[PDB]
Order: sequence, then C-alpha cells, then structure tokens
Amino acid sequence: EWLSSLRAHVVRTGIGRARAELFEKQIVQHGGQLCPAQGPGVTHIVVDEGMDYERALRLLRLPQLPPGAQLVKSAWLSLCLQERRLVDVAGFSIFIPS
Amino acid sequence: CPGESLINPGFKSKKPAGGVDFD
Amino acid sequence: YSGRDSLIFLVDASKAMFESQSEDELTPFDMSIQCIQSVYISKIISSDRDLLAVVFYGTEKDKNSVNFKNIYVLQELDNPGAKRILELDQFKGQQGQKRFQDMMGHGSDYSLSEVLWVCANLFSDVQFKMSHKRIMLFTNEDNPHGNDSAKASRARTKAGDLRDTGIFLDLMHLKKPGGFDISLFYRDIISKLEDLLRKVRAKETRKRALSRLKLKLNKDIVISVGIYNLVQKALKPPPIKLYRETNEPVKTKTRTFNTSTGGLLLPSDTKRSQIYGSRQIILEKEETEELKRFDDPGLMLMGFKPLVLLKKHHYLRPSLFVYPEESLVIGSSTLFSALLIKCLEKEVAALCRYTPRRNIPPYFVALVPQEEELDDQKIQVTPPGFQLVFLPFADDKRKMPFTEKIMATPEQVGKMKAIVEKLRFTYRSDSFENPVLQQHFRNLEALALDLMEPEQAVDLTLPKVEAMNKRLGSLVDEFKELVYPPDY
Amino acid sequence: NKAAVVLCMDVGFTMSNSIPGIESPFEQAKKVITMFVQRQVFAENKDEIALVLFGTDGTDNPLSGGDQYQNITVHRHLMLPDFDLLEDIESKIQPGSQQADFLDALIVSMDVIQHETIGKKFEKRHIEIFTDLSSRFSKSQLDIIIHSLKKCDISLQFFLPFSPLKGITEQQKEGLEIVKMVMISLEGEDGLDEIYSFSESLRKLCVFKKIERHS
DNA sequence: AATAATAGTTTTTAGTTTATTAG
DNA sequence: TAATAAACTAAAAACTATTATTAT
Repeated sequence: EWLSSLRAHVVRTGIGRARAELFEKQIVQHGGQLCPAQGPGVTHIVVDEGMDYERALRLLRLPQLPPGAQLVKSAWLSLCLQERRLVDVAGFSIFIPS
Repeated sequence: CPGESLINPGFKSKKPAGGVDFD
Repeated sequence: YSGRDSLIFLVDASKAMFESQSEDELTPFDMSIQCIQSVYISKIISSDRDLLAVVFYGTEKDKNSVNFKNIYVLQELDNPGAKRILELDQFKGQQGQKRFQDMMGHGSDYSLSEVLWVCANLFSDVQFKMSHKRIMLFTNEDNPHGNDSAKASRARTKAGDLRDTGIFLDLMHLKKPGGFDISLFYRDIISKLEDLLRKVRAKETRKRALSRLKLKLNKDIVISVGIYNLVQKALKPPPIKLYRETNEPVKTKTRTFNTSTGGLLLPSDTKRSQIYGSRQIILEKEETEELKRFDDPGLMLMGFKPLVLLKKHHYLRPSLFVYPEESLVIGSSTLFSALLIKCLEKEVAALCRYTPRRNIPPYFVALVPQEEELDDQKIQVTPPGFQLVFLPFADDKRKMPFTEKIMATPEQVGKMKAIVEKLRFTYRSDSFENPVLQQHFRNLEALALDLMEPEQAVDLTLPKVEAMNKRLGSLVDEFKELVYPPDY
Repeated sequence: NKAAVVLCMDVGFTMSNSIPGIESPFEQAKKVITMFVQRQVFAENKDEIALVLFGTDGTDNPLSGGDQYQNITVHRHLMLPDFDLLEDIESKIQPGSQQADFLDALIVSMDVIQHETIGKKFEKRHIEIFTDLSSRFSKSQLDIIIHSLKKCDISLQFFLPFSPLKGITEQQKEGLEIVKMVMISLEGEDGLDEIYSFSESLRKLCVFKKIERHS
C-alpha cells in the first residue's frame, strides 16, 4: 500500500495485458494516483522496459515527456510489491539518451 | 513406361472418380 | 533426390487459333486458355514449386530478351500465382483475344531455328536439378510447309539433338480430332486435349523415402529395412498469418505470465504438478520426459506368431508399408528375398516390440507379407513388401453388452438377399474425393478471381440411392414383412 | 456406482514369510492389493474402504461373535482412501502373531456395508479372497456364507500362493474343496475363471474383471 | 590448406487448448 | 452438458541442403 506516492501510468501495450492490468490493479489498491503520461501531475511515467526515450517520444507522440515525473522499470516496482516495501528507483530506470 | 502420371512421371496416372456402382 | 519439372507451352499466331474453329464452340485459342487455367490450378493445388513461363511466337512484335523476330514472351519462369492466372485469363474470348492481339501481335511467320535457339538458351538458365522436362504443343499444322525445306531440315536436326538431350514433344489434333490429319510429316520430326483440359483436381505427390529402420530381431543380428508411410490424410492449407489491410503476419511473444513480477514465468518459475487426491504431486516437464524412456527407437522383435491364428475384430492405426532394403548392413535383401516365397509358414506374422522414435515405449506390431501384386499392366499393385499392423493394448476396449438376441426366419433372409444382390459395387477406390476439402478449395478460388463460389457441388458422397431404390426395385418396402415399423 | 470393497486379509508369522520362490501370502497380498488400489485411486473410483484384520494379537472388531470371530481386528471405517492411510498400511502392516478365520471379517464387511448404504447408494460390489489355506480353519460355516451370498450375490475373487496344481497341502486341499463348492454354487464357470493367486495377482488384472468399462 | 564429421530447412505428429455434447 | 470432434498448440525426424575438420 505504497504506490500512492507514485502518480503513475502503466501502459496497456508492450506491458503485457495481464501484467498491465495487474499493475493498474496494484496501483489503485495501493492508493496510487493513476494519471496519463501526456501532461503534468505525474510523479512517475512508467513505460515499457525495452523501449528508450526516442521510443517514448514516438509512442507518446511527443518531443518530450511531461515534466515532474521519473522513468523506471516495472521490475523494481514488482520487487517492491512482492516485498510489500519500496526500494530506490536507481538501477532500474528505463534508458533515456535524450 | 506408360501408366505414369503426366504431371509426375514415376507416379501413376490415376483414373478420376466413378462413384458407386449397382450390380 | 527431388528434382523439378520444367514445362513450357507455345502457341502460333496465324489466326488458325484466333478463329472460332468454324463453330460456336470454343476457339483453339479459347480451348487452350481453358487448358491453361486447368494446368495452373493443377500446379497450384499440387506442388507449385515448378516454374512456368509464357512465350508466344509467330507475332508482329518482339519482347523476348533476345529480340528475334516473331517471338513475344509474357511470363518468366515462375511458380504460377494468382496474378499470373488473372493476367492470362484477362485475354480470352473475342474481346480478350483482340486486346491481346493488339498488345501482343495479331500473327506472323515462324522461325523454328530461332525458337529452338531461344529455348536452349533459356533452359540453360535453370539453377537446380531437373527431374523431368517436357514441352506440350497444340497446333493445327500437319507438316512444315511455309518454311523452306532448309528450315525444316535444320529444325529436324535440332529436334533430334533435343530429343537426345531429354526433352520430348507432344501434340494433339486440331483440324479434326481422331483419324489422322495432323503430323503426317511431323511423324518424322517427332480425346487427349480433354485430359490437358480440366479433368483431374486436388492432386499431390511425394518423391521421398522414409528412413532406414534397424531390425533388432536379436542382439546378434540387426538388419536394414526401409519403412514407408503409404497412407495418411491430406490436410487443410495452413492459416498463415496476415493483417486486416496492411496484409502482414504477426509474430508471437506467447509466454505465460506470473503475478509476482512484470516479467514472465521463468523456466524454473514454471513447474509441473498434478492434483491426485489431496496432493499437488510436484514434478517437471523434464521428469515426465525422462519417465517415458523404455528402450531404443526401432523394432525389438519379440518373435514370429503364426498368422494362421489371426483376428479381424481388433483394429488400430492404419498400417505401415515396410520394404526390404540394403542401406548400411550387407546381406539384408539377400534374406529379404526369403519370407515372401511361402504362404504356409512364411506368411507367419511377427509379434514385435516397436519403438518408432527415440525415448518412446515399445508398441506391439505384426507383420504381413504384402506380395508385389505387380498389376498385369506392370503397375506393381500391392507393391512388394510388408504391411505392418500395429497391435492393441489392454486399453483398446470399452465393454459392450451382448447383442446375440435373435437369429431370424429364413423368409427375411431370402427377401433381403434378393434386396442386396441387386446391388454390387466394383469398389472403385478413387470414386469419392474429399467434399469438405474440395469445398474449401472452391472457397479459395471464389476468393481468387471474383466468384461468390466457382463450383457448387459435392464429390458424389451424396446418396444417389434415392434413384437406386427404384433401380433395385421399390420391393424393399414390400419386403418389410415387419408388423411394426421401427421409425415411427 | 458404489463399489463397496473391503480388505479381509490374512496375517501371521509363519505365513507372513514363506519358502524362497513362493512369495508370502501376507506380503504378496499386501503388494497386489496396493497395486490395484493405487490404480483405482489414480482413477478415483467411487468406492469406500473398510479395513479389518485377522491373525494379529487380540480381537478389536466391533463384534467378535463370542470369540468365534478369531483375532478379528478392525482398523478403517468405510471412507474414501487417501495416500497417508495407504503408506501407513504399506509401512506398519507387519507379520502377525497367529492365524485366524476370514469369513468372520467377510460377514462383518457385509454387515457394515448393508448398514452403511446411506450417503452413497449401494451398487455392484466386488470382494476378493485372501487366504493361503495353510492355516488351521474349519469347514462348517459354509452354510451361513452360502445363505448370505444366495441372498446378496456378491462377486468373489480367489487368491492363493500358487497360480503347479499339486503343491497344495492337505489343509490347502480341504480349503480348495470347500471354496470350490462355494464358488461353483455362486458363479459356476465364472468361479472357475476366478481362481487365481496372490503371486498370480502380482501380474494379473483379470482377477478384478468383475468391474467393466462400458461404452 | 589434403577428407570427414555434421548440418538444417521442410513435413508429419500428438499431447495441449477449444467449443459443444458432457454429472 | 461438464467431454469431445476437431482442432491445436508444441514437436522430433525426415531429406535434403549443406557444413566443417583432419585429409597435403
């Protein structure tokens, strides 16, 4: 019950159907605020793991991600979920070359 | 040798269907 | 060894085939067009790997790469596709014929040396082994007259050269079928057109030969035979993947997902079990695979069992045709020539343990000597070899109640003997194709050109016996000496 | 549907072992019944099992028949088998201290099965002999059992330490005669086709042919 | 810098779902 | 109607393509 601090947004595509719906379910169960990755009010823009910042621009149809958010793997989040705690975002950020 | 399929020599020229016969 | 079959078809252009054959019937051009639809469909439904090219001669224009006069090609050596069928089928009838003639050529003379020239040069370009090669012709000339005897003689020399090369010539009557009006002097340079037309559908063939099986009759002697799968179903054309409008297949990331991580099941995280009572008995795919190991892939011969003692009540998988061979062990077919010569003690079946694949249990099989029924026309019927019937286990049985309840009166046997004797069938094996598969084919050709459906028919599996009953005589109803009708 | 089957097995000390080459009726009976039971519980047939023992010290059955029910001790009530009970049987079922009678356990079985016809409607029932006939037994109670089977018609399977036919001892001879009369009266030619052994049941399933898989 | 193991697309095959006859 | 044609996913081997790896 700790995703409330994450104004998160789990992607439907790429992020597996069952994996995705489980991630939004865990977010809403933990009190996590779900908000789109198209504008401000996002603490963490979480997107697919293998896709980079340019792919973030292309999939989101943007030149840049909306501000105020951080980009990180859902594997770290799942680890925190299983352990029922929260771990640092370092070592799991999705790769941002631009 | 005769009796071989024209499309695939070495395999037989099979006669088409004739249905069931009543004697 | 697989090989290939290169087939090329030539048509003159002299209005001798653009003509309607002085009849409302199909033109020689039109009947050749229907013949070529038949050939293209047959090639597609069969192994379509063979290449077919389209070349025409005796024409005003030239598009052959060599650009010799009166030669106009349309199609390269390609497997006949849908677009090929459409592009050749768009030129038929009077309107198609005239548009084709103005885009190809309305007719001119023939240069035989030039066409044999270009055919040799083109057939040089084949990049694969060629199991067969044939050229079929459909022309109305009885013998070469327009060309000088010099061209006829040099064409004869090149014809002998190509006949020695392996390629052969075929022709059919055009002026009048039957008798003899064509090839009076082509008799030297050397119905049935209906067979070239649409006669045979849903064709396929195999030129393979299944692997060498090793007879483990005992530890000392293991011999080499060639197994052969001779019977199996012909299958459904695969639903290969595609897209709504971009028309492009899909890959797969099919993998089972785990509630723990956003990742998938690891090969460890996935773990086998089974609910037996109060147990989730826990195993792995590895353990289940390791369980089924009994002995080596082959036939671990238990021993012969006199076929004079045999039964027909039991039935299993369709039989397998084993054949004598000498592949990797000598003296094999030396002793294989035996056991097919006597029907008093060498017809004896072989109760054998047979493992077909590595890591497979032994399966009970029995041997039948299938003597080469070499048909009188040489067509070796029931080829020389072995019919192998796989033998049952103690789970091929679901119990049945006894039905020996009645042995009826001789009046009924007499009347129904009269009924059934009026019908006997010569048992034509090829008499019924697959109506379901052929209907799927028809759906495919409906989606091919423009049809809602091109052919609306059954493969004759429908009961014609609604007319057989009167053929047999409606007496079947008056031979119901039965007081109460069963169907009420 | 209700295959009401019980276990009236013979246990002892000189019969829990035997001469080499002839497996003990006790151990062989245990292993063959466990093989058939494991097949059944992997098939999960609708059957409940009651276990009662003769040949062990004392008599712990619900009724001892005024000591006529020799060394009859009951263990399991009529219930669905599980793996813990079968492993308990395969572990602790041990050589008995004496030898006793079997028709006592059989009649206890018919009594409890007829009494426990509730819950699951009683249907076709199969029972199996477990006796090596090398003990000291009587041949008089055939009348009670014949009256019971002629009023119940229970299918029976015979077991023995031998599948030659001449190796039976004199007591084995008299036991064979009495059970032969019983099963020719019960099944007739089927009863002859139901004559088998513990060691035979080690390799034969046709001993339990009384149940069939109908289409 | 000479042969001699293997290799590697193609083709059935068969214990898994999949809908439709199933205590 | 709580099994069953019929399919249906995975799946070795088969018939070739080769291919190297000890052959000067």
